[PDB]
Order: sequence, then structure tokens, then C-alpha cells
Amino acid sequence: MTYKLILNGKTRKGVLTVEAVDAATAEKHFKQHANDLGVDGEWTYDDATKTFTVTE
Ligand SMILES: [Cl-]
Ligand SMILES: [Cl-]
Ligand SMILES: [Zn+2]
Ligand SMILES: [Zn+2]
Repeated sequence: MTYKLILNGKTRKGVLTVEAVDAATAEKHFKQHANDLGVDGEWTYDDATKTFTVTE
């Protein structure tokens, strides 16, 4: 499935997507991105849109 990431960092914002066999695979992918970009925050998921948000 294709999953989305909304970046709501204090300094750094965007929307990334990733196709992954399951949500856990996509989400580990997306956490790696927030980590490497220097965005650390609270995470929440919206099942109906397959969209994670990270809010710093
Ligand atoms: Cl797919
Ligand atoms: Cl990506
Ligand atoms: Zn897929
Ligand atoms: Zn990626």
C-alpha cells in the first residue's frame, strides 16, 4: 500500500510517501526519515487516509 507522512516540524515541513507491504514497514521507513532530518515529535496515524503525522 502507499502510506503518507506529514512533517509538522517546528522548522522543517513536508509530505513524503512510501509504498510498503505493511504499515509497520512503511512506518519504520518514515521514522528513519524524521530521525535523519532532525525532526523529533509526537506521532499519530489516520487509518482512513493511511497517513502518519509527526508533530514537533
Ligand atoms: Cl501497493
Ligand atoms: Cl519516502
Ligand atoms: Zn503496496
Ligand atoms: Zn523514503
